[PDB]
Amino acid sequence: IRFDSTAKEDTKVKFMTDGVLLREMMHDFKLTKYSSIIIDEAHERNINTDILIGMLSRCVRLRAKLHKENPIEHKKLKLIIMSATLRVSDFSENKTLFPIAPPVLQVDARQFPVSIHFNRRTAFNYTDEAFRKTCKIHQKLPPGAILVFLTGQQEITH
Amino acid sequence: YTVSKDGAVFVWEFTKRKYSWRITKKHFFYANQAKVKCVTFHPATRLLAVGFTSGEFRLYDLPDFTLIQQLSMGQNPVNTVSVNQTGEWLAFGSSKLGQLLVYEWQSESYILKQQGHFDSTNSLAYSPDGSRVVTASEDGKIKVWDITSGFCLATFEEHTSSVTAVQFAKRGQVMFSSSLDGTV
Amino acid sequence: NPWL
Amino acid sequence: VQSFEVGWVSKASANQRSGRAGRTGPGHCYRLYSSAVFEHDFEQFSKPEILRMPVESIVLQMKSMAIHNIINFPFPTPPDRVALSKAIQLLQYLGALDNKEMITEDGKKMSLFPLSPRFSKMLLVSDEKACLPYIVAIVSALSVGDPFINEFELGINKKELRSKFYKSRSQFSKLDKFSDVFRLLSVVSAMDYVPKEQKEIFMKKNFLRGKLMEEIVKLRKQLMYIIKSNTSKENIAVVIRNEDLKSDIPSVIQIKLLKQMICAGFVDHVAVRADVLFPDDAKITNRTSIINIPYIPVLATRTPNIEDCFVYIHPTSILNNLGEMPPKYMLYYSLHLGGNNKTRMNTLCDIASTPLANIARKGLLLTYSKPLTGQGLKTVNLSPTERYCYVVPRFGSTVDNDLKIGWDLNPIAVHQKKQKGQWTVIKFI
Amino acid sequence: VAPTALKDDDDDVLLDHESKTVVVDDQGKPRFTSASKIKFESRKIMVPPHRMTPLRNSWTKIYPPLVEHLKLQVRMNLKTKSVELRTNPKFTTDPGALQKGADFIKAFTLGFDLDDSIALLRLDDLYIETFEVKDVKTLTGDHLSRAIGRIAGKDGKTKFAIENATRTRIVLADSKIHILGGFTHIRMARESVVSLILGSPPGKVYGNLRTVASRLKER
Amino acid sequence: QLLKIFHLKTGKVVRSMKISSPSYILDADSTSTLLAVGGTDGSIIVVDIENGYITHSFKGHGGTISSLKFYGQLNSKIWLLASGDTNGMVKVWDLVKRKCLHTLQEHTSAVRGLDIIEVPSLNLLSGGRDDIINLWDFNMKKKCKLLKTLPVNQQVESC
Amino acid sequence: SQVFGVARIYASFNDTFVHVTDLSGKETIARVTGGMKVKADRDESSPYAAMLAAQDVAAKCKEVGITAVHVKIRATGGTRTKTPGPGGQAALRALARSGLRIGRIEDVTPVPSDSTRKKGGRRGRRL
Amino acid sequence: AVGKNKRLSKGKKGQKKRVVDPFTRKEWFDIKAPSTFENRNVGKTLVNKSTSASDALKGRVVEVCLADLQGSEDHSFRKIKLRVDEVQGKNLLTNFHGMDFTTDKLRSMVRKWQTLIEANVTVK
Amino acid sequence: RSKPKELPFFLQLSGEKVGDEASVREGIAHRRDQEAQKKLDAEEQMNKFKVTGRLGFESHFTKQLREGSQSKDYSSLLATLINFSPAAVDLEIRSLNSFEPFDEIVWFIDALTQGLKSNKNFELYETFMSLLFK
Repeated sequence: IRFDSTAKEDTKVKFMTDGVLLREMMHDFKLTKYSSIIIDEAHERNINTDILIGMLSRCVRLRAKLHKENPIEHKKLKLIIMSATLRVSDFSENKTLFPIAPPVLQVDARQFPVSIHFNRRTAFNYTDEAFRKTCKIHQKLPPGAILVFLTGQQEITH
Repeated sequence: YTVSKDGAVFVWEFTKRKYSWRITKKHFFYANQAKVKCVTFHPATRLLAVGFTSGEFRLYDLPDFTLIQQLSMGQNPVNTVSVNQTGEWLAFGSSKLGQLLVYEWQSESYILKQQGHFDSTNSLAYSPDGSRVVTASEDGKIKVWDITSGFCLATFEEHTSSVTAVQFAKRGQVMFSSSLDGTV
Repeated sequence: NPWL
Repeated sequence: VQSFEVGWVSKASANQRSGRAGRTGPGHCYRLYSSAVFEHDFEQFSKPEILRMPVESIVLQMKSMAIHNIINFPFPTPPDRVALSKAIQLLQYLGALDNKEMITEDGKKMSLFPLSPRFSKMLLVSDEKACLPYIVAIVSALSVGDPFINEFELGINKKELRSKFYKSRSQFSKLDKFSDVFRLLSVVSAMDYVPKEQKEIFMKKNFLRGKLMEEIVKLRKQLMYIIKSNTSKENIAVVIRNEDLKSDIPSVIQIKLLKQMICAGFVDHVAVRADVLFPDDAKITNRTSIINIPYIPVLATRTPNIEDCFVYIHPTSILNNLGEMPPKYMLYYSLHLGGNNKTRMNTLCDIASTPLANIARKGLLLTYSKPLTGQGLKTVNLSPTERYCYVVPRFGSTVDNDLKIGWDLNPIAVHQKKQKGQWTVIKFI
Repeated sequence: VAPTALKDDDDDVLLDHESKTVVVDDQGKPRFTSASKIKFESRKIMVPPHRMTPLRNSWTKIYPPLVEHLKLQVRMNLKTKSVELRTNPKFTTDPGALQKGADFIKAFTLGFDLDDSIALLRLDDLYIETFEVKDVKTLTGDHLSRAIGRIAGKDGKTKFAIENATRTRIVLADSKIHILGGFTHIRMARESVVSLILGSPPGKVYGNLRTVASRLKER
Repeated sequence: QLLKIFHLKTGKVVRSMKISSPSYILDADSTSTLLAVGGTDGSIIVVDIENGYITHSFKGHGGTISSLKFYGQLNSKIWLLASGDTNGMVKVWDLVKRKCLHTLQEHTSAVRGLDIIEVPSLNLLSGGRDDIINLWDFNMKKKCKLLKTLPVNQQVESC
Repeated sequence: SQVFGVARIYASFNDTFVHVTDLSGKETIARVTGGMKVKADRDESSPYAAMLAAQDVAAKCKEVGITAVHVKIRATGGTRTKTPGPGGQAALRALARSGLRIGRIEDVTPVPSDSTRKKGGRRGRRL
Repeated sequence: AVGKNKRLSKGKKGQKKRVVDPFTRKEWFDIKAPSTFENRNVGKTLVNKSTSASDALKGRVVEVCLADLQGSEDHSFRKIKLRVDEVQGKNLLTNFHGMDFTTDKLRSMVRKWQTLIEANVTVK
Repeated sequence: RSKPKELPFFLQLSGEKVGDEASVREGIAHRRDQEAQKKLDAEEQMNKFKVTGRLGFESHFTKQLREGSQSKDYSSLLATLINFSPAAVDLEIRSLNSFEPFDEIVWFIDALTQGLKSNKNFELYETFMSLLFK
């Protein structure tokens, strides 16, 4: 969960927040402990993630240079990037990230069609409208998992 | 501002009680026994320099009566004090030992510190080049003087009794003296 | 109060 | 100020939410908002989080990152390189950044702290002489804005209602005579004292938006919590209390203490009179209204025409309602460009000469001269590195550099210890 | 104005109920709020009848040091003829003050001068050594009286010679001897007095007293 | 009478405090964050180890503290402290509210063994040098009943 | 909440005993002496040995549970000196400094109305 | 003298190892005074736990100042002896055993220039 | 050379002086204060003087040192150096700043460099450089 928290040495896959990866890169610029790095949620475009994305591009360039000096002695760094949005190109064209836009691969997943419906009038108390709406959904619709969205936790618990 | 030998300073102002001079403020030199012998004032920079009979002087700022400094030139009374036009140099004179000292209280430095023989000069001798002259007195103290400056560079007190004669070697690095105490 |  | 508020998501986001409705199986997605609400108040693509930031707040983040420079840093999207520099200079003036641009420990505290660096300085310095509740009440007031409805907007200037307006405004001044935001502070917790049922009666006498008023209570309850989390090692354990929300009058000494913590908050947003720095350059006299009195910011650059640098006091400002000779050094939250003849100024409080030097001391904007020589100006030197000396301090632009326009402070006794060849002031002696 | 006449203030002040609830931290641990943020003793000392008048006239100089420096609660009981001492919990700070005051009063009670008694309070390594001539030697009648006279000497001189040399105080209360000083010093005094009791001529003891005093200074 | 906290990894004394009276009973919770100090004056002091500050100061015991038992679980709100003195008298302190929850006196000699467990209702094991063991049930409400008293036939130093 | 002990102090000219017991005196709580806390036999009677011994019992006393004591100072008595020496006084001070509460102080030195002949003889002793 | 230069003694050869804290087995016991005294509480004592405890308790004698029992400093200068006679539930029932005065007084009262009169009687 | 010539109620005495020779045998047995009063003596001297007259940021010379380097002409600067008192010459010379880029020191050196070229006031220019190294 945290940068002060230390992963075991035996484990060879690490899960962590983008803030912690920033911290790890502060202690070690080479990031040689990591032969490869993954990036997720790039569409969210978080600052710590964008600050992370830029700093990774520098370190990958170094690790490429260390690889160029000699392959076997110095560990190479490979960057894997993911995004829900198809607009990842903007990352590619930027010169500061890398001089020439790297290859981009696209994978399309199977999504069943979705009907879309809007309440004629928006409600100020969105929580109150939603709950009444969810009550009606259960009253009428067949059993299936329902995904609700709500900004405030204390409203969620309520 | 008026000062007395007892060591009291009175501040006089023309004010209503219709308008007359009155003592608004009073200061006191709490010298244990020393009596004021000479006083001088510099209105432009507000300095009070006082020489006491004990042989010490105090520098004060008026009207706050702030003791800028206090120093002693000896046990003999301070006879005269004078202040420079700019007010940065303060000169002191005591007659008993014929002392004269010029003080730069700004930088706490001595522009001049010279004191003459207590006794008559029994003998004299020039350096071979003539740049310096040495004098001997009945006290038994030898003083080295520079001709160009006319100031005493150094003094020697080793001889107990009157030094009768003084002489230089041909080379000039060394000076020899003979005294009534029985030593050369 | 003082603030009123 | 930056605040986290419930606001419409992007359309592309909404589509993703509907997307999950179908992935497991084809299903309808409901939306509480209407379709014609959706087209109007949604953005097709979510505007990047980086743009949503304060740029200075971005700068603080990279300083936690220990990145050498933002221009050195590679980024997808540019903030203005110069604006980035102003933030660095601003952090230096606040004291977050050393002259070597390395983040100071006071600076590191802020990268932990969420809100913007300027509002952060007030809160790091807030916990002094039990004045912490006051600063948060000030800061919450500053974030919300001006609750006072000015007589000109009301149109009362009827005449009795001006008198009632003046009386409420006279009631406001009691906390501090020359200070507007301390006076604004005086209203924030004044309404905390008056009972709930009489709030609506209190606001109408004072012409205050009770809806605006109640937020400062919540913000205070919030800001107090974040600060208490950071001050205390047991961050979460700290609890907000109504009794702590209640606070006593700052003592008259505390009022000056408040003045300094404000200046710490806004070290750059400060202006001396025009005439004090350039006496006789522009005619000044008592008959001139306080609006007619000019002021010059230190941060403002020296200009070919002095009047451009000149900035003037707001008529809605209390100091003009006083009609006395203004205090020499003024501090402002913001300069309102409105008014072609005169640039308006709203001032938190009068800032005094010597206390201003201390905040200037905390910041890097201050420049020291060499020791002066004169009667009573001798300097003590215990070790080769340390002396006590009287030094004339010059705030902002020095005499040598004419590009900017700073005022010089009067000399004060100070302790200096040599570090890398010049002797760092240890304390105002 | 005299007829002889010609023709802002910057401030110096500068900047440099526990809650019954708990919160769970990210490690799952409990984090709580901080909790809310010299005993009464007495010493009874009896004063003999012969010290009552020395106590009374000297008392103006006895209670001030006890009440002020040691912060003790003082009194004397006219009914029991005793000096009454107690520790005040809200003011007393030194735990050893109470015994120190009791020891000081005892020195005055034994007969020592008040100023000498103050030494017990001022210093922490002073003790009172007490013994009887009977413990040394079996003397009775005129032999006992002469032994007392030998210790004191003409005009009490011999007592002072031991006193100055050995750096103590000696109270010769009839056949009862009390010596006040440092532990080594009182032993040095105790050797001189025992010799006098046994029949040693004083002027001979005076010679030895010079020797030990010579050693005291060089150490 | 100085409590000192030593960090093994850092190899240093992180914190040092002064306790009111000498304490020879020290208890640490399973979560390794809270420490309880049992002094001869009957005062109980609870300390947050990683923060190094006093969290609770309970003064209810008359005799010297003999047994201290922490009951707690990660991600709960049911943390409790059990204290037994030399008078055969035990109290269940409630940390969350900071009250005494229950009081027991049935032991006669010093209580040296304490232990609490969750009943799928909390069961307390109290044992003392009077050669008996007492089993209790209780809840956060005003319920506390003695189930069994077992003669164990040895001086219960710990149970 | 206050348990009383009895701190019996025996100050001999060559040694000092610090002894703490229950009120009856049957059960010894802690007995310490100047000798066990000193390196040479001559400092057994020294005041310094006494403070160490007094402090040692006080630490032991607090462990036991007792928090106050009644001191019964005594000397060798009999045909020898009757007044406690500096060591006994010094130990009393240490007990006060230790922080234990003091109940009552009494001198229980054995005093003979009639005594046997002393060891010194006629010419005397303690030379 | 625990010093090294201090010569070895014969007894030092054999030293029983300390394997028990004796107070682990000790148990405290509360004393009470007869009704004739105002303050019945007169402290507590300790004995080894019964394997019996009562045997060592019977015949035990405790001495105390009257002031503690009567709560008056007019009896600070008198001492009483109480002996244990019966034990009930950690409480000791004592009976009067003797009375005596403190040494310091007996010196205090006795003064020069008068006559000392002492009388003694044996009676039941 | 010219500088002018220059109890506790509870006495904490222990050791052989108080007759406690036993403590000595068993082994049991203020400059940082003096610097403290020296700091205080320095502190009070500053509270002693509270001159409030307005003074300029730059002294007369240091202004010229800046102006000359802009103009590369120290003739006005060298002229005023000859006029200063021997103290006033020293009152400055250590006061010259010692950061990188060491501009003033570089500026001052060029002054003595230009001064030597003039072949005038030789002794004064030489001794100035000596004080620089000092």
